[PDB]
Amino acid sequence: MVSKGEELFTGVVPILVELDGDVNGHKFSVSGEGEGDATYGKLTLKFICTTGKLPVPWPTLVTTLVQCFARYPDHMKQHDFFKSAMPEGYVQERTIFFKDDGNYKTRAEVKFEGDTLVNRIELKGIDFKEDGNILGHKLEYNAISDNVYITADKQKNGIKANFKIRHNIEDGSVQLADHYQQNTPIGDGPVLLPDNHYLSTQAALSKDPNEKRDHMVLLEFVTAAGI
Repeated sequence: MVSKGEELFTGVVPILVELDGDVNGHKFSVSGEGEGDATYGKLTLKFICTTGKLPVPWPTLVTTLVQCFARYPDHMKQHDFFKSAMPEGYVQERTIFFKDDGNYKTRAEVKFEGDTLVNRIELKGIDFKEDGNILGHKLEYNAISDNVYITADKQKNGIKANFKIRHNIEDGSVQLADHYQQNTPIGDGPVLLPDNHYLSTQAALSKDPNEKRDHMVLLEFVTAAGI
C-alpha cells in the first residue's frame, strides 16, 4: 500500500529554499524557488543571492541547497527515508571538507509548510584561504553528476552518507569536497530505515539572461538505485 509521506509527493510540489551563510566572516543569504516532481526525480530551481555578490562559488553550495524528491523505484519504496519523515520533516547535517582549504558545516530542516516543501539552512564556513579556490572564485560553473551511497543510522533513527564532489578548477585541476552527512527525523513518528542503496544525481547549472542579481538556475534529476 502507498505510505503516508510518499503520498505528499505524487504530483508537482512547490519548493522554497532559504540559506543563511557565514564563510570566514563573509555573511550572505540565498533564496531559491521552484518545483519538484518526485515521480520523475525532477527539480527545477532558481537561486538568488539576496545580499549582493555571493562570496563563494555557486557550485560549492549545490549539495547544500532536497533528497526527498528522489525517484524511488517501486521495488525500493520501503527504503525512502526522506519522504517517510514528511510532513514533519528531517534535520540534515553535513560537514564538507574542501581539500587543502576550509570546511562548511551545515544544518538544515526540510519539512512541509502547507503545500510547500521548505529547505531552511544555516551554513558556517571556517579556515578558508582568502586566495584559495573557494574565496578566490577559481571554480568552473559546470554540470555536477554523482552517485551517493545511503546507509541506515539505526541508533539515530535516520540515515548517513559520505561522498566526494570533485569541482573543476579553472586551471584544469580538481577541488575535492569530502561530504559527511547525517539525517534524523524532526517528528516522533515512524520512519523507513533503508538497506544500503544509491542516489544518482545529475545537475545542470545555468544563468537567466534577464537576471541582474547574482544567481543560479538548476535543473536536477535524482534517482534511487542499487537494490
